[PDB]
Amino acid sequence: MIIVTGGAGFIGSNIVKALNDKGITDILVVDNLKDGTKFVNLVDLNIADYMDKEDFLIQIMAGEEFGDVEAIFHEGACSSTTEWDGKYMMDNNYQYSKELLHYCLEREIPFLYASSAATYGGRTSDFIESREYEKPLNVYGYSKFLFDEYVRQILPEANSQIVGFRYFNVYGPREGHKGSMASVAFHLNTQLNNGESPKLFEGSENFKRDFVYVGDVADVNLWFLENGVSGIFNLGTGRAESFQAVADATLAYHKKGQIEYIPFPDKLKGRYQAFTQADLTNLRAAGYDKPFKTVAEGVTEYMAWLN
Amino acid sequence: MIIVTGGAGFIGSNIVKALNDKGITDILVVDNLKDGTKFVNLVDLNIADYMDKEDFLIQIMAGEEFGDVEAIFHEGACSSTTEWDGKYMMDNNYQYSKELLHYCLEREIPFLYASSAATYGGRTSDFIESREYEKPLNVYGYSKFLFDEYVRQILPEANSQIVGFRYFNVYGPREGHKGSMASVAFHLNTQLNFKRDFVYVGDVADVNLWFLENGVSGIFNLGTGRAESFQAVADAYQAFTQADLTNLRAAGYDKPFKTVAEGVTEYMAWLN
Amino acid sequence: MIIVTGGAGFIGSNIVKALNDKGITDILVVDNLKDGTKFVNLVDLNIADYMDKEDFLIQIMAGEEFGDVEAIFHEGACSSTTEWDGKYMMDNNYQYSKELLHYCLEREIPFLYASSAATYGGRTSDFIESREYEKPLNVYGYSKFLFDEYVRQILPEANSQIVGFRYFNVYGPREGHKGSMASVAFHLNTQLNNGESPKLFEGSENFKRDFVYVGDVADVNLWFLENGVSGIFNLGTGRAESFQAVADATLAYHKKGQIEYIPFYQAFTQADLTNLRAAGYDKPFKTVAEGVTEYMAWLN
Amino acid sequence: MIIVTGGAGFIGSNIVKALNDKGITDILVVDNLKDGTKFVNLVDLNIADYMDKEDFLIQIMAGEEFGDVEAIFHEGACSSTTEWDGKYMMDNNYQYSKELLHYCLEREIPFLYASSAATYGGRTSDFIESREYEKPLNVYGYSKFLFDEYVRQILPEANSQIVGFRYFNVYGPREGHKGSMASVAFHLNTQLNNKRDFVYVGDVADVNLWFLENGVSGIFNLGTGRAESFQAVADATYQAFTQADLTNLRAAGYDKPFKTVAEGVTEYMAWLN
Amino acid sequence: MIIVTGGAGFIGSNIVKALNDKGITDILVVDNLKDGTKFVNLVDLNIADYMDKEDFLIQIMAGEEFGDVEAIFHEGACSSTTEWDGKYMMDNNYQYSKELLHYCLEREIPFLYASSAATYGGRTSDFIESREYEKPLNVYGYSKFLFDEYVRQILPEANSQIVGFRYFNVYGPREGHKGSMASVAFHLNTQLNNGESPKLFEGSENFKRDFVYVGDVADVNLWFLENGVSGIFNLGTGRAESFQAVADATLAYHKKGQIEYIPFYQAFTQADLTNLRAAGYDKPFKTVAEGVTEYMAWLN
Ligand SMILES: NC(=O)c1ccc[n+]([C@@H]2O[C@H](COP(=O)([O-])OP(=O)(O)OC[C@H]3O[C@@H](n4cnc5c(N)ncnc54)[C@H](OP(=O)(O)O)[C@@H]3O)[C@@H](O)[C@H]2O)c1
Ligand SMILES: NC(=O)c1ccc[n+]([C@@H]2O[C@H](COP(=O)([O-])OP(=O)(O)OC[C@H]3O[C@@H](n4cnc5c(N)ncnc54)[C@H](OP(=O)(O)O)[C@@H]3O)[C@@H](O)[C@H]2O)c1
Ligand SMILES: NC(=O)c1ccc[n+]([C@@H]2O[C@H](COP(=O)([O-])OP(=O)(O)OC[C@H]3O[C@@H](n4cnc5c(N)ncnc54)[C@H](OP(=O)(O)O)[C@@H]3O)[C@@H](O)[C@H]2O)c1
Ligand SMILES: NC(=O)c1ccc[n+]([C@@H]2O[C@H](COP(=O)([O-])OP(=O)(O)OC[C@H]3O[C@@H](n4cnc5c(N)ncnc54)[C@H](OP(=O)(O)O)[C@@H]3O)[C@@H](O)[C@H]2O)c1
Ligand SMILES: NC(=O)c1ccc[n+]([C@@H]2O[C@H](COP(=O)([O-])OP(=O)(O)OC[C@H]3O[C@@H](n4cnc5c(N)ncnc54)[C@H](OP(=O)(O)O)[C@@H]3O)[C@@H](O)[C@H]2O)c1
Ligand SMILES: Nc1ncnc2c1ncn2[C@@H]1O[C@H](COP(=O)(O)OP(=O)(O)O[C@H]2O[C@H](CO)[C@@H](O)[C@H](O)[C@H]2O)[C@@H](O)[C@H]1O
Ligand SMILES: Nc1ncnc2c1ncn2[C@@H]1O[C@H](COP(=O)(O)OP(=O)(O)O[C@H]2O[C@H](CO)[C@@H](O)[C@H](O)[C@H]2O)[C@@H](O)[C@H]1O
Repeated sequence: MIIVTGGAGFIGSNIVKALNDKGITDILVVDNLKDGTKFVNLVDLNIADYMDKEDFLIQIMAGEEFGDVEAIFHEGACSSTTEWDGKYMMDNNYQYSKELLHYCLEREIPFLYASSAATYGGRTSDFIESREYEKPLNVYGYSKFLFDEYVRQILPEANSQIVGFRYFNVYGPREGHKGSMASVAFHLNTQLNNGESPKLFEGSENFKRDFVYVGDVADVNLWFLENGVSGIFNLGTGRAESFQAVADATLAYHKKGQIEYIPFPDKLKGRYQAFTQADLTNLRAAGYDKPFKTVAEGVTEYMAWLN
Repeated sequence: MIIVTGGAGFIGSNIVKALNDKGITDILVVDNLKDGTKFVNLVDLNIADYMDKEDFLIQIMAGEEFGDVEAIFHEGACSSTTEWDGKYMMDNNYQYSKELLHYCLEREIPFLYASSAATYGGRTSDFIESREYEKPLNVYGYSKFLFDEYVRQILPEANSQIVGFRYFNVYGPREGHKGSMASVAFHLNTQLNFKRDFVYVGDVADVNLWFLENGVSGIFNLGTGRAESFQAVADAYQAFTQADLTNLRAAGYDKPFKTVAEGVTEYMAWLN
Repeated sequence: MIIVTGGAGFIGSNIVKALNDKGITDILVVDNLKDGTKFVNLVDLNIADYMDKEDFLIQIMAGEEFGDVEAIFHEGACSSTTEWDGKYMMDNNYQYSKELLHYCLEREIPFLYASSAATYGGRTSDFIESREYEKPLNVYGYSKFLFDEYVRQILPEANSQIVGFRYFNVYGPREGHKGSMASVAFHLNTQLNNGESPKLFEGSENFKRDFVYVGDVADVNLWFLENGVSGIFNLGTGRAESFQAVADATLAYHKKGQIEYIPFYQAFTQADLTNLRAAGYDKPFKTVAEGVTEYMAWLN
Repeated sequence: MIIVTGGAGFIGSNIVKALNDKGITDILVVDNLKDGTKFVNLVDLNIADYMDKEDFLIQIMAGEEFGDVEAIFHEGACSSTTEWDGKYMMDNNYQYSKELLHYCLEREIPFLYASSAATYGGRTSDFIESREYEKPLNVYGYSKFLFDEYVRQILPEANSQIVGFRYFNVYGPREGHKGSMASVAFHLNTQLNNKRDFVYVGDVADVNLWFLENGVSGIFNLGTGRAESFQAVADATYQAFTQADLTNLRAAGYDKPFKTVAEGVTEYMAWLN
Repeated sequence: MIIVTGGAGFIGSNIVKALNDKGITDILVVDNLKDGTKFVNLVDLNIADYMDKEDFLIQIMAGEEFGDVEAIFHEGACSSTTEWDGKYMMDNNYQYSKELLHYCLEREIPFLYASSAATYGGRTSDFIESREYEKPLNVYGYSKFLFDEYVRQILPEANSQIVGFRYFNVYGPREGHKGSMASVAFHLNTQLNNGESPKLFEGSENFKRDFVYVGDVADVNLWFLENGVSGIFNLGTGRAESFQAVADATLAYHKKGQIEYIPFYQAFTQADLTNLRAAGYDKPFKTVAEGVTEYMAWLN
């Protein structure tokens, strides 16, 4: 079987779907279903079992076996860039990850986890997977940063696969539960569908990010499992587009819409990345030979799905 | 002895009553009496013992023996479609049932549990017990659906009886504690004081004991096979439901089900 | 040593008093003193030790020994007919009693507990100790009923004493902490002393109950311990008297007052003592007039 | 070392001070410092260590050793007469004390604890250390009473010292943290700055050390033996009437005199400045 | 491996930085990150691992091994002078410290901890490291004082290094999380940057403290680790400067600003460095002018 933590979440459920598409249905999903609405991410999919993240951690630490485990896609984490409880952050993200990494290392089970482009911090170019280029602006980013550092210590003598993917701005199907953390594209679609005005922060024409479609994120994940390469790789399209571009593509699909500019949130001031662009040199060097959908291509496919 | 989980609840207490009618009183009721008003479902009945759902799970997991257990009717669950705490939902419903299932499998104790027509979701026809017809609209429905999928993985090599009943719109005596989740017929009665497959609890209890006596395994729809309107109930989200009884009849259960008109008048003649 | 659970409570402290009255002082009282005012039921008494109901259960369940235990009078329970948390009710009353029962059975220690006439629910007549006559109206009544059914299954092969007493409307010393649940005699006394009108519900004549004096309740308990008989027995006088008769006896001692009848339920209870007498207990029971005058003397 | 429970409190800190005055500083103070202001009662004193009352009980019950313990002055307790949670009261006072008593009995460590005149309830005369004179008016008094009864059962066959002191109305230094529960003399002093048996703490501390040095066991009233009015306390700056009967105290051998209200209060007013 | 408790805090993160500057990156930081904004004190540094203070205590007390531990810099504590829950203070500060001291003593791991000048209380002169000079004014000062007294009992027969540093008025990079508890220099800088007025208490011209730069605090810490000397030492510059001088240096840097003396302890502090120099620590300490200007260049 394959274990997908964060399996009821955005990226996790898309990995489960990609596995289903490849004829794999022996899957254990580990998540936190407190917010029961997340179940829709799993309804049309096929899995073998479900376990809560707290029970799973207890069993992992107790050395329990879950069967013939072929890989663990660790997507589970608190992903809110605006969550400031650092005790919880380091516990749920950092410590939880180390616990799983060791469990897999002992049993030589491939470990593929989720890192974040938030690790780069206030950068304007050179988004390269190296400590000198890393300086997070929030605890969330720090929890991700510190685990990558921990993995870099472990890599030299690991006897099984360990891969971390620094996702950039992921968007696409199955993120409806994310609320305020859902992608801007999702937000714009609900605003337009509720008759409200589509909104963007003041400064969005100069605010650029590397938006990647989830479908591509799932594909990179499965490719790495099939190919066994280890390391920490940036996962983005390699091209930064403005938030305005995301809006343009979405408002084109809707045939209506006039963007309203909202004042920049105070809680984000000093904690925000105004520009991100993945450097795919290492990803390509690892052998990943597939293309990435553009914002225009990915956003129109997503909007068709949302409606 | 026979263990009935959810025994102080609607369907469970009706199963205890049906057992009492067949001269069986050596029954262990497992439930959650936080809402003490449910004790009335049990007052006029005869059971051997009562245990809280949390204590029972601790003992089940500890591998404790409860005596000469002849069967477990697992009716206990959070049956609210409006309950959105999925952590609790998956634990109380899904995980709890797996724990019980394994306990019974190891000891070859017949396991008869409660599924739900909510597994079908927004469906308009073809309510057949197969994964392609299932797509719940809420976590409650999901916890039920996922356990059915788990049982389907277990069925091929099980050495003892496993039966799940997909109840449709059950109504009848002993549901007063359900509040907003009580049947529309109950609501109308207390108020005065879309088509669904409405089934009388009496028939539900009968199907349960019939399967225990016949030992057949599987997942079966439990409804009348006839969809009637809420208006019909009054005269006496899934928008339309109607059980496909092909598998139930094929298992050998050929007995008829009371209509809304027959069941609702017998029910009012009880509530009053 | 004798263990009295509910010992800081109404009936339990009266059992401690009765034991003291014969010179017995080696007593372990188990209760819940969260409501500290209950300490008065114990100040004038003589006991060996005190333990909270939670710690006691933990020790019982762990199989600890408490010394030379000659009996356990289990009076401890939640007695509120208005308490609807059935999870607590079934745990504190039903489950706790089973735990104690088993502990005593394993060690052959006499077990005398408290049942309740609430098991009869809305019964009007024929208050006999048999399942056909039982149908409680609330969870409290149900927790008591079910434990009696459990004891009935255990009785046939028990090797030591098991006795349950279905108390009716008990009244007498040490029920002051019960508030609105205290006896009408207690309420009337408070009123007369506060200078208010002794109050009775409209048409209180014709409203009858089997009012029993706690002193007689305590005596039945000690008699059964001394005689070793097992079973479930009604504990009442066998005579139903009206609330009016209780008021009459109250003013007859107080030498004052004029009853005021307030506005607006069992209109009748009377214990059938056939089984109690058949078990061997034959002492008389104080009448309302006798018991109430004695009670008032203590209250004042 | 000497263990003083209630050591950051009124009477306890005074016992620590008395020990300091005799060259003893190897002291373990056990208290509850939730009210951090109680630290002042110990700033100017010399102790060896501090431990929270909860941790101490856990170690006592686990049978841990604390070093070479020569005595335990158990002053720690909830002393609020207006505190009605009897579950807490019986646990914190009654049960806690039994736990300590047994620990000391098994190791033959002298056990000197605090009782209370509240055990006499609303009494008017004959304050004598015997059960017939005791009838507390609140759970506080009851938790104290019942532990004295427990000690009386234990006394006949104890192989080490057990002493309980029935303190009457104590007043003096280190009670500032007590708030409304502080002595009337303390209250009057605060205000100006903006019949019962009153005993000075200094005397209370002295009696405590005397018994440890002399090893006598028993339960003894600790008061001056004379009842003075609150008016008297005022001039110098529910139990109605209290007056300790010192027959048993003198009989045990403690002959020393007690400061009167006028003497004790003027000395106290002096320290409070 | 070196363990730095309080590592995400002010002094602790500066010690981690000083370790990094000397090539040491194998560091375990133990802290409480509930206030997640403290992460910034660590983003630019290099450590080996992070652990919460509660989990660390459980492991310490369980006797767990953390690897090859060559020293523990115990800077973690509740540093609020206005915190009055003494149960917590004594637990988190005093007890937690004893727990760590014993763990280190058993394994002979050098233990360097943080004391406080608050142990002197309201003292005006003679800030010497001896009991006669100590008399704290709050529980925080008392928890620090009592641990120093405990260490003094332990010192005579210790077989490994134990050093405590009584820090005076520390100021410098990485204290932004402290809020109201941060240094006046920090405060003045945030105000000059909020376009508004720098506030100083009226009479600041005569409010003097031994202000010490964190950089020098970290240097003392590493020097003692390198030299293995034990004891309790004052950590200040030995010179008392006014709050006005602090302000002068700030405004000199900002090339602007006008001081508004707002309405409104320890009006004088000055470390006696006799024992510090006698231990062998001979380096000079930055003055307020030197330290404050360097601090401004960093804050901007
Ligand atoms: N644009 C993006 O989505 C993006 C960009 C960069 C990095 N990432 C990383 O990608 C991963 C998945 O992100 P997502 O967008 O798919 O998030 P998501 O929708 O929030 O899914 C993560 C799921 O995991 C649960 N969870 C939290 N901690 C867990 C744990 N320790 N073990 C198992 N489940 C846990 C969460 O529930 P609770 O949180 O309620 O417990 C949530 O349902 C995370 O590690 C995130 O940091 C995402
Ligand atoms: N129309 C219907 O009644 C209908 C339709 C479809 C499916 N079903 C299924 O039929 C079964 C019985 O339904 P019902 O209408 O009779 O409901 P019900 O009256 O609510 O009875 C279920 C009882 O079990 C308790 N319980 C909950 N979780 C339990 C557990 N894990 N173990 C033991 N007891 C537990 C409940 O208390 P708490 O929930 O308060 O803990 C409640 O008293 C359920 O499994 C339900 O999902 C019913
Ligand atoms: N007329 C009557 O008095 C009457 C009539 C019928 C039946 N009974 C039965 O007679 C018994 C005594 O009644 P009462 O009037 O004397 O009541 P009571 O005044 O309420 O005394 C019972 C005492 O026991 C405590 N307690 C509760 N659960 C306990 C447990 N599991 N173990 C030990 N102590 C426990 C109660 O405290 P908390 O409840 O605060 O925990 C209370 O202080 C009860 O079992 C009652 O059901 C009495
Ligand atoms: N006039 C009098 O002062 C008087 C008269 C009669 C009897 N007594 C008795 O004399 C003793 C000391 O009285 P006091 O006036 O000096 O009181 P106090 O100022 O309140 O000192 C007692 C201290 O002990 C603490 N404590 C409570 N339970 C404890 C336990 N189980 N172990 C250790 N410490 C505990 C208290 O904290 P918390 O209470 O906040 O937990 C408090 O700081 C008490 O036993 C009291 O009942 C005093
Ligand atoms: N001016 C000064 O800086 C000064 C003057 C005199 C003495 N000191 C002492 O210097 C040391 C460092 O002070 P600081 O100014 O750098 O303070 P700080 O920034 O508050 O750093 C202390 C850090 O440790 C945490 N912590 C608290 N208790 C802990 C424990 N038991 N184990 C691990 N971490 C713990 C605190 O979090 P929580 O408290 O939120 O849990 C905080 O993040 C402290 O011991 C302080 O008492 C400092
Ligand atoms: N220019 C703009 N105009 C309008 N709205 C804007 C905006 N920029 C941001 N927002 C909105 O406000 C939130 C603030 O997001 P952040 O910039 O802090 O993080 P990020 O966009 O990298 O989020 C992402 O990264 C984290 C993990 O790295 C995921 O958890 C999250 O779902 C993902 O969108 C966003 O989730 C978005 O919904
Ligand atoms: N005539 C009157 N005049 C003035 N005040 C009155 C009154 N009758 C009752 N009250 C007061 O108001 C309340 C009415 O309650 P119930 O009579 O139903 O309770 P009770 O405890 O007497 O009997 C319960 O307990 C006994 C024995 O356990 C059962 O026999 C019985 O059916 C059950 O209701 C009582 O608490 C009482 O103090």
